[PDB]
Amino acid sequence: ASKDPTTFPLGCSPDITTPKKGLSMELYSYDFRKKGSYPCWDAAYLDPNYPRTGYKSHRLLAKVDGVTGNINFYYHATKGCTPQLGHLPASYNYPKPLTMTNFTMLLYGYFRPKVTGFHTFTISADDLLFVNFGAGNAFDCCRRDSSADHFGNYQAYAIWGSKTAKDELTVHLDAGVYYPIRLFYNNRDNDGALSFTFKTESNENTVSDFSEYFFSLDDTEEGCPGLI
Ligand SMILES: OC[C@H]1O[C@@H](O[C@@H]2[C@@H](O)[C@@H](O)O[C@H](CO)[C@H]2O)[C@H](O)[C@@H](O)[C@H]1O
Ligand SMILES: [Ca+2]
Repeated sequence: ASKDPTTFPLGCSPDITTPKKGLSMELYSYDFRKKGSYPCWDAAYLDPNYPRTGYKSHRLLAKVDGVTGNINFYYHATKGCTPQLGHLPASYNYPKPLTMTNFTMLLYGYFRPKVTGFHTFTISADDLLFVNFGAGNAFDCCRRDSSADHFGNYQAYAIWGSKTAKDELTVHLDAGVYYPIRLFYNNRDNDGALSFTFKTESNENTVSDFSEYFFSLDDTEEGCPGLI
């Protein structure tokens, strides 16, 4: 598993144990700066090591399993520079309020395609969504705990305030293979939004519901490298 982003990512072949539905999620706090700061929001989220080590210094809010379905959301704040409560969609399996104006979220697991061929994932975010995809690039097959912090350059990323807060990733995938995926999200202030969808060459359907696509696999002693 090379770490570089590629159009032909490497996947994984789990053994006997049934993959579990959904991704894992970790939620962390992301404070504003002190009252009166200009701007009110902290730019820590754009430190190059924020998605790797920096987020870990912040308060851990939750770690949940089973995140699947439609993971898209749009949180409307009533004003900026203010921590405001909200809720993630039911898909996130987290039924507590959080400061939806200002938080960090990590999702990881595997993407299992239904078709063999080119997939184009489209992402957008307010404020930030960084995507790694493929063995090595995201993490190693059934060896996530050992490789989790060694993800490579992003396959796709979106940052609000850029020319477009939108990006795409086009990758050729094999049906029924399990591809490591890592989604890293932040809201710095005010509204928050995440959109993650895809299309394939097989038809003109847009997938927004990942119920049959996102899975979690236990790490194993020997890992589970792609056998196809
Ligand atoms: O529009 C979403 C965007 O809002 C940002 O807050 C903005 C701020 O950048 C500036 O334009 O002022 C307005 C109102 O005073 C405020 O909406 C926020 O920092 C971003 O993260 C986005 O949510
Ligand atoms: Ca925002």
